[PDB]
Amino acid sequence: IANQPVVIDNGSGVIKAGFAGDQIPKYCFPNYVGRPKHVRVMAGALEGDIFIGPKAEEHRGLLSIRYPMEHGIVKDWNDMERIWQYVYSKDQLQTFSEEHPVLLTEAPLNPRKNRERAAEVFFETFNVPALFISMQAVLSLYATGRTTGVVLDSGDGVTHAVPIYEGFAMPHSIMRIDIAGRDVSRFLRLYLRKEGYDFHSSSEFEIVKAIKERACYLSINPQKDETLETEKAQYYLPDGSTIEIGPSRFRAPELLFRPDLIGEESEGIHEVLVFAIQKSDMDLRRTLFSNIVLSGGSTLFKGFGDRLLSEVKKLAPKDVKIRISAPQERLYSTWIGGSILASLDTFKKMWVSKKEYEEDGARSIHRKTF
Amino acid sequence: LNQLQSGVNRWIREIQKVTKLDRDPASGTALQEISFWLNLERALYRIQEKRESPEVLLTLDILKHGKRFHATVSFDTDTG
Amino acid sequence: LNQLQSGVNRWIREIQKVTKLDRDPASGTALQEISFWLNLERALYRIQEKRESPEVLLTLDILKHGKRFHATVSFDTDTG
Repeated sequence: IANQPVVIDNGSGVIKAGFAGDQIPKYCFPNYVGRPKHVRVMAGALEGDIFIGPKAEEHRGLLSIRYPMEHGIVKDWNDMERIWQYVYSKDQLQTFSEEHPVLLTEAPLNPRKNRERAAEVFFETFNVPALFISMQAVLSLYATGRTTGVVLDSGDGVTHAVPIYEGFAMPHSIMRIDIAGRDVSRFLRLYLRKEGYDFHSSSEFEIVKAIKERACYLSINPQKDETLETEKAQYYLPDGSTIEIGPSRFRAPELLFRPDLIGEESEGIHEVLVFAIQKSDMDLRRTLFSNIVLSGGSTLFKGFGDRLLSEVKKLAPKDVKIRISAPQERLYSTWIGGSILASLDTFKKMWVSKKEYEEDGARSIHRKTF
Repeated sequence: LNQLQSGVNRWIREIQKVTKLDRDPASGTALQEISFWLNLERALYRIQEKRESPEVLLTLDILKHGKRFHATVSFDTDTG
Repeated sequence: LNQLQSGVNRWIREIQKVTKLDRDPASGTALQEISFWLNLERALYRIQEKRESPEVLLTLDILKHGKRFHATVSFDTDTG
């Protein structure tokens, strides 16, 4: 037995952790590890050689940043162990790992080595009672309160469309593309270099991310916006110096709808959606087009909904009713879904037990993730 | 909304107390068996009649309109 | 200011007492040693609690305003 499971959405950009039952993720923080690059000389300096979460944020300039997982796959496992340990620290969730079960949400079509090594880390290092890998789309539909729809989740590291109908997921219809918000920020950094502002440093890159947050809009017509003159909105850097964006403001997020710009021959976000629906069977397509659920931080761009509606209308069959449902809490939809799922007593049946994992190993978790 | 949420939690716990009832086949007489099964069936039918009453449906509708899908999904599923 | 500095001197000495409790493990039972370490756990949290009390913080701010930087630095870092 155990008292309460802990829901941890380990998104590539931001990791969102809380207790099952809470309506909002109580502790969400950036998913990177910061280490001091400069020299410590004066005593009474900041303690610790590892900085995670908000403490990294107040002292961002001092630190060299390192993202542990890139396109939803953990390249550095020691850092991911450290951030998961931070999730149980006194700062966040102030509880022992061996006491509470855990629900982890991974991106679809990720490598098998990723999930099995993750289960290893939770079961040996943390000695959790029970673990359950989960799909983000199912949780998003749970949070919206829907058994049908197509979840188009575009997080920081990866974007993917999953069609689910009446609690059944068509696994062969799940489309994934690695182009996502972090790639948009890289593209924006390159354009900002072209405009003459350099952000080569690692800590600076978060400034580029904030610029993407504050002043970036997706035009309805990229070409008509391109020929016309921009507004050249200015953004104030943390020190006080200003930077003027202009044409890069809208050309940056257009990477999502045309991966040719960065140079990757992959499907655009609208192409991902329409291919996911069309890859399903005929009879469901209409209903799937009638139910589209938006998730992920990258969907919060100004004008994203309208541009996506225009694109899907162009690519969808004529006289079909498209209705894209964008909840207010898109960014935290997946965690809220994880909380809802964990709160159900049926969760008691899905998760893998520590004894079960020890007896069977990676086979058990591989069985009970799909 | 929080008050309605806690009320639905109470409803779900109470319903689970009745739905999850199970009798050891070996213990007691078969007369006790028939009494147990009929009593449980009557209790479930009474609970179902209460559940379809306009009050509970209204409560679920309010909770849905407030986007508090925890309680509504749990009530639709966890009760069994 | 000198009075408050002497008070800070007292405080750092008392905290050094608690932080530098090193027990000979040969002297006593296993229960005694584990109890000592658990009491040390709770005691150091209590010292963290006391350190954050408003009166002590006001004292430190006063010494800073009076520029008795030596006492404030010793309190902050040398306590161990």
